Amino acid sequence: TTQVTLIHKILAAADERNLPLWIGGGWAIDARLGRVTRKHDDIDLTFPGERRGELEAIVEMLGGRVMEELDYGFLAEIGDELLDCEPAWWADEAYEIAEAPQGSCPEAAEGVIAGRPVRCNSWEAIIWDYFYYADEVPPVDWPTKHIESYRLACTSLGAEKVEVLRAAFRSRYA
Ligand SMILES: NC[C@H]1O[C@H](O[C@H]2[C@H](O)[C@@H](O[C@H]3O[C@H](CO)[C@@H](O)[C@H](N)[C@H]3OP(=O)(O)OC[C@H]3O[C@@H](n4cnc5c(N)ncnc54)[C@H](O)[C@@H]3O)[C@H](N)C[C@@H]2N)[C@H](N)C[C@@H]1O
Ligand SMILES: [Mn+2]
Ligand SMILES: [Mn+2]
Repeated sequence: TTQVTLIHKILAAADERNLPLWIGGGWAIDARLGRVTRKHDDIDLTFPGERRGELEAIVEMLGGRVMEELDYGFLAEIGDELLDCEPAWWADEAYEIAEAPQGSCPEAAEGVIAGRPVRCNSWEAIIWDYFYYADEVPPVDWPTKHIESYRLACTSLGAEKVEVLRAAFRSRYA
């Protein structure tokens, strides 16, 4: 419950600032499912890129700190819990993660974590990051927890749609 408690505190502080934040990765899967499916190593977040200072402020207020600057964002820590944070940028009608499919950061809260509505990245954005993962790390070297979470996300979106998205990913990076 430590992680869930932390997620709730982070989102509460963000709500208070009218700061949208999207849960990502494994917690986004569990949020859209509305069920906790397994243990999650970190908490993945997407934030408005131009309001990064506000997220850092939340981290600090909760007793944490920025730990690392990453190629795609930053890592912060609160207690022993890691926050893996990626910016999204305003694109006329929504925030969008760089290089990701349109609709990556939906405005509506489309998931639930322990009764609490949460904004979360789209299924397409979630699966897109598995495609990257497959290029950066061969799948038969993936830890099994990611093999399984990928299959779950695919079953939720649907194999027909995943096939088309994967083809688009290949074409993009052809
Ligand atoms: N939007 C553009 C970026 O998209 C991707 O970047 C991911 C990043 O990999 C991802 O972080 C994962 O990868 C990092 C290494 O680069 C690790 O340090 C993070 N703990 C990891 O987060 P985490 O382990 O929580 O996994 C979150 C998701 O991401 C993928 N993933 C899972 N494990 C890996 C891995 N070792 N390398 C690459 N991708 C990985 C899976 O699809 C997973 O659902 C961020 N949480 C979101 C970000 N969108 C591309 N790899 C790089 C690209 O520039
Ligand atoms: Mn991981
Ligand atoms: Mn994660």
